[PDB]
Amino acid sequence: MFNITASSSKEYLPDLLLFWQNYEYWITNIGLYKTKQRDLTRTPANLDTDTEECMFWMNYLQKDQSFQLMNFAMENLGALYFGSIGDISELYLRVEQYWDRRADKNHSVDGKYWDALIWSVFTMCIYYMPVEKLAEIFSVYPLHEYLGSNKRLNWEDGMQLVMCQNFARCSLFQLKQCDFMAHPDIRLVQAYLILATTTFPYDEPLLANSLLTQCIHTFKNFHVDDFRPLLNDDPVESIAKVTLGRIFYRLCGCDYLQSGPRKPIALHTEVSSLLNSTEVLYWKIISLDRDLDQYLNKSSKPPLKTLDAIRRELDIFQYKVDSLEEDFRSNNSRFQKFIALFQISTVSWKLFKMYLIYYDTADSLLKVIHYSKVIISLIVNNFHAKSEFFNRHPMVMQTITRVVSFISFYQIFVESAAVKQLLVDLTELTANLPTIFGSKLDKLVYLTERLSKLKLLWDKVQLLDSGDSFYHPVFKILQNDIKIIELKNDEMFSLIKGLGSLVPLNSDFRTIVEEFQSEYNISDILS
Amino acid sequence: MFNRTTQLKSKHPCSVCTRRKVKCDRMIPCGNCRKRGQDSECMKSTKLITASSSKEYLPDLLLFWQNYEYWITNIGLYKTKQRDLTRTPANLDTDTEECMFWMNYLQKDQSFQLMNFAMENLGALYFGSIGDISELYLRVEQYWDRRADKNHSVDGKYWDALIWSVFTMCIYYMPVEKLAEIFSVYPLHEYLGSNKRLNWEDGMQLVMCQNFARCSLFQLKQCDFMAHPDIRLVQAYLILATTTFPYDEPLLANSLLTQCIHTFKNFHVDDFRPLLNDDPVESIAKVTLGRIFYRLCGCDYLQSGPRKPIALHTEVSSLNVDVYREENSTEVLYWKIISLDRDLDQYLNKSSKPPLKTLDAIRRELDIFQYKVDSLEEDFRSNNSRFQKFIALFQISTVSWKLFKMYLIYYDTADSLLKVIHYSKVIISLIVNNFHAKSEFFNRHPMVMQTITRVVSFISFYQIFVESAAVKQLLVDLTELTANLPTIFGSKLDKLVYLTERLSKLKLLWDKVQLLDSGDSFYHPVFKILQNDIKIIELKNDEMFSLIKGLGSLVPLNSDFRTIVEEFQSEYNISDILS
Amino acid sequence: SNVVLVSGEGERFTVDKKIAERSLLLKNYLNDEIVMPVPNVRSSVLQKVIEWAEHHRDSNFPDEDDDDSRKSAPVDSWDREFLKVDQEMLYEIILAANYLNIKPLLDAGCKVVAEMIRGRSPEEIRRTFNIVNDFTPEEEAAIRRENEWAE
Ligand SMILES: [Zn+2]
Ligand SMILES: [Zn+2]
Repeated sequence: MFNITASSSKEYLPDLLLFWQNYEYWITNIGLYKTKQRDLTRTPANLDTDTEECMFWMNYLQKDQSFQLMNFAMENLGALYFGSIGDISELYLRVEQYWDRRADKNHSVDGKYWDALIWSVFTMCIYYMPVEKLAEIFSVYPLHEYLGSNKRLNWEDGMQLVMCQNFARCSLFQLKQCDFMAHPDIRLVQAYLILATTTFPYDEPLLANSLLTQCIHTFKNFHVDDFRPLLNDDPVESIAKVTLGRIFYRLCGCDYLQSGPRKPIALHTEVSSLLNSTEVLYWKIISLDRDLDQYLNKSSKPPLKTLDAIRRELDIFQYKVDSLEEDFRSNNSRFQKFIALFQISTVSWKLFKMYLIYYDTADSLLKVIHYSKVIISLIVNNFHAKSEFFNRHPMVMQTITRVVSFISFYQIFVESAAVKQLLVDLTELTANLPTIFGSKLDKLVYLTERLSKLKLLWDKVQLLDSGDSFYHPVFKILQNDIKIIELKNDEMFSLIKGLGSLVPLNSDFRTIVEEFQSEYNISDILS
Repeated sequence: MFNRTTQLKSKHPCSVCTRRKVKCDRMIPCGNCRKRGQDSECMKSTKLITASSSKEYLPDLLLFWQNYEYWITNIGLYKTKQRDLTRTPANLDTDTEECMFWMNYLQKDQSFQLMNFAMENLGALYFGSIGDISELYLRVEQYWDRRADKNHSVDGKYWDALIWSVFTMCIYYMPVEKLAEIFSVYPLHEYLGSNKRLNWEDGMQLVMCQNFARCSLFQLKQCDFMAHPDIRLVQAYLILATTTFPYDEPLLANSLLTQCIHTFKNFHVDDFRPLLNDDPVESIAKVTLGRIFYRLCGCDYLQSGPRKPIALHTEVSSLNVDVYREENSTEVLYWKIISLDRDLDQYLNKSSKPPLKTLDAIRRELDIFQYKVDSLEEDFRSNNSRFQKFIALFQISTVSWKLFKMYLIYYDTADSLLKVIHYSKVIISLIVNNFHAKSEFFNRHPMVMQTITRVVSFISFYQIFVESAAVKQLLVDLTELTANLPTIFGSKLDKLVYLTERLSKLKLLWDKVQLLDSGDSFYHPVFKILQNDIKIIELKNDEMFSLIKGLGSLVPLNSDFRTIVEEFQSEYNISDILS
Repeated sequence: SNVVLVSGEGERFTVDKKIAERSLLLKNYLNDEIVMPVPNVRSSVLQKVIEWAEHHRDSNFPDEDDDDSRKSAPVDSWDREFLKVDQEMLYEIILAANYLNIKPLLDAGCKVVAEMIRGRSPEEIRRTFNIVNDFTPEEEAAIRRENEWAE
């Protein structure tokens, strides 16, 4: 963060924005979403629990409710399942079949694969449905009869998330009934790409990395490299290879979105960088974001040629996103254009943030404030147009996390009025994000509150210097926030606990640091 | 499986093919001039007419053997599992009432006698995976203390799955005489419902071994091991890989191995040398992790194929690699002898010849590992030292056989057929030497099934085309040995006997139909049947049809020698080795 | 303490065990008297190999991986007087040392052939010009026309 008497210089700012490029990664990428601290001696384990739970949550959903879910997905969620399963009109027959052999006792692997796929689709339906449509279809009372929770809470205060997580667990339990590890098939990859459009990769991040590893194992089992149709092939096989192409691009998207220390086996590294036709656009924007955010963990700063080439490609894909037609009647196309425009605004914000950090280019802070206002004007627009389920997509939690964390970090050190009004807008928007994110929204509010209280400590404590480095308690607290979470992401102690009888044994500056860390601990963004 | 390819090739292209400006099949005289009947107009440079009294199809037929070995005896016999998903059942109500019997069937003193058998005999197998087993007696005590409980932790169920994998390894390697002293057979027959006269040597030890392996996997499923990656998963799979579990369930073992790669690489420890700034517990932890790494690389290479795309072995033993020659030779000696085997068996499906400098380097490392296995301690009061000696000696005999097989095939050097016969007799004399008492279970390790498969398939292939006496006596000896292999291999042993019988009937077909000379190539129904076996099993290993069946209601729409080929393929089908 | 080297013709040669561990293929065969087949080597050639191993019981040879200690090693006086034999039987001694994996006999028996390839007259390098073909007759005529001016 920094590289005795006092001073008031600005040497710490170019060495501190480069520290933000490490802090953004190790907090807001890994420690907030991709770190699940676990204790195996405390965690329960039986199949006498998840069997009856899945029995209840499958006997709870009825036949008339499921087709209403599927109609909601057909009308409103067309931008999500098309990369995974294509057309959902083909899947009505499989829902009909699941209600045909629901009462049978001798199932097959193929049938339970279609059941797991449609229960992943049902999870996607429950996750993206507004509460006004969800309260009409379902009833809250048998769920409080079974779970034992108090009956005073409706869907809006954290009950839709419980049913979403339990339907995701039902899809995973039907995959376990498939014995999917003994039978690799594309329904595993499709059901996981449907489940990855929810907060399932952030509720169970170590399970989602194992499912993604099984999807990489299942996909590469087919050994299909090129997805272009050959003239000599059967025209069923060519459509099948186009289907694997549009599944492969979505799978590389999720493969990038789950990148971390707990996901070592990769697939997105085997796609070359750029340095239907709306599905490839999403992968182009995600690959450009992959080109940007690879500089977080590494220390080698990017060249200006790289950032300029990303800027020209950003303008090209900005024109391609702005050239997308949209119908205000067809809600699928509105959600499609929202996804494309929000992704390209996220990549634009990250690009001009890297301009501001790595080079301190003039008129780059104005670009960061401008694209942050563009992200706000994309999210606040959904509350006015009865499309509030647009703000449930997992990209708007990651992007708002990065944006409010950087604006809080920049408001700590560099004072500005536009940045302060932008921080007030980000705080109100983070308070106005949907409750389907659950605990991650509370942890983002806690992290924004912690970086706001750290501004007071930067104000009330004078910066010192030793002639070459700048000592301040805020700097040491920001060092230790990375040190603690890198300790939590160290699998050496779990290795020692796994091997057996090997047991692990382990001025006013330091006082201010320890009192702040005892009051605002960084281990409260963990679960 | 057919070109001309005669002995005594010419140096320059002939005068006729330069007169005509075409390619030259650079033989003496040619394949391209013998096609047109211009034999005498090409010989006239020196000596002339030389005597090509050999069998010319043999070099490009051995180069075909290099592909036939890979597609039959490696992939199609062991690593191919034909499954229709519309007919395979799928329910977890089956294993909760099946594996519950196998967990209530094993008693306490029976399990401690299994653990005593492992401690006294099988030390060459678990000590790579789990280390010393006196630490694991406490875990068996904790399993029988926590047996009657209701709320099991994940940490306890990992030790339960690990010791049930150890019990699977015990049941697989226990002799039938020691097995009958421990287990009764009649409640097991009352549960399974079969013939009462079906004692352990008749095929029930394999059933109990497979069901104990399925119980270890069932307790791993009760761990929910995908949500909780832990090194005990990798240890339990390395114990289960010492049996015929990766050949009974060759697609379940690949997914478990992929999860073991994901679990291992989650620790992000690439260098296993303990640093100077380490906890002394962390140093021993990294030493144990380094042993588990090379055991996992061995079990990771031994399942390589088209149905296992995610690999772990990324280091080379000769000449971008990461992790080799930094580790002390205690159990990398099992990897260094397999990494020396990977260098040979990478040229099976590859259509290029290995360079002879590589083969000479491999021969030098063969001599070095011969002296290194001769430089081992001989604990005469320990039975697992002789089993470690047999493993590390049978592997170097296997790699020696494969090295001189590739010398015979690709280059035909000095007495390389006699070296193939010599190391085949060394493999026989290592397996027949274990037919004595106190070491009969040494012949149950899956490397002897793989090695005897490769050796008897190459000798049965070479007996078809080359009439000899040493090769024929060697084939009689390996037929007797394949008849005398342990019955715990079971279906793979019966399929190996079927493949040897198919090659013998193909030899009988070779001595019947006259070989059709065609100038530059030959033609025979034996050649076409051997061409078609690879095409059939490559068709069975094409997952495009399961892909089309997965993506929806899509349905895939797709002379004199032909009668002989179709009647032999209808009589002796190559699809009878898949099941 | 004795092994038997069965030749290709069927004769049994009882050799002392420490002397016969000069062969790397036999010393690895002993991990299983102890008889072993040597299928291609005649009785006389195997007798020569065994006499060579009898003399070099206490000798010290290079480490089989040497750059100059193996190439620039001169032959012994016994090795040069020992290999004043027929040429085809010399090559069969080399084949016997190649099969039995005796690297120093495949060294000292194989420097003699190297001393016979060099050290020969240019007259019978001129004579043995295309005894194996190696050249088109147009190129043979061009070569013989190129150096015709000398003789
Ligand atoms: Zn020619
Ligand atoms: Zn010719």
